[PDB]
Amino acid sequence: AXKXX
Amino acid sequence: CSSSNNDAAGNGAAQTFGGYSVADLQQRYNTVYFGFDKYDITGEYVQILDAHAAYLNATPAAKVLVEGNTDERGTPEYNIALGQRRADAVKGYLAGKGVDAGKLGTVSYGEEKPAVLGHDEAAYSKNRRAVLAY
Repeated sequence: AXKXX
Repeated sequence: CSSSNNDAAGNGAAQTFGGYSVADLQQRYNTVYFGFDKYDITGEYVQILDAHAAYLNATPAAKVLVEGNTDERGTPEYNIALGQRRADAVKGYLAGKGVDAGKLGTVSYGEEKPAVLGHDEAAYSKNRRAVLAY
């Protein structure tokens, strides 16, 4: 997904 | 030309590293603002890098401690990593200027100890920053 944010 | 401005005629020796003085570089200009998962610095905050560099180099035993702190969103491992790297960016910057690694320092408290409570572009933007700690 990654780092979100 | 240089020496275009005069304080009191005394001399230019006045403490002014790259534009500012220690008392300012340590309490006024020493914080950079990053963006969402951003790994780059902005020209607006570059001046500090060159100013701190002049002061850091001027002092042999002077070491700069870069403190990184991004949005809590995610996890220390995810943050600390993202930050520690950005920190590596600035640390290597001064390094390229001639500053010894032994005088450089980096860290990151991502989710560890958040700054601005909340999760909105306002609070989040205020959190995306690495404060040059001496």
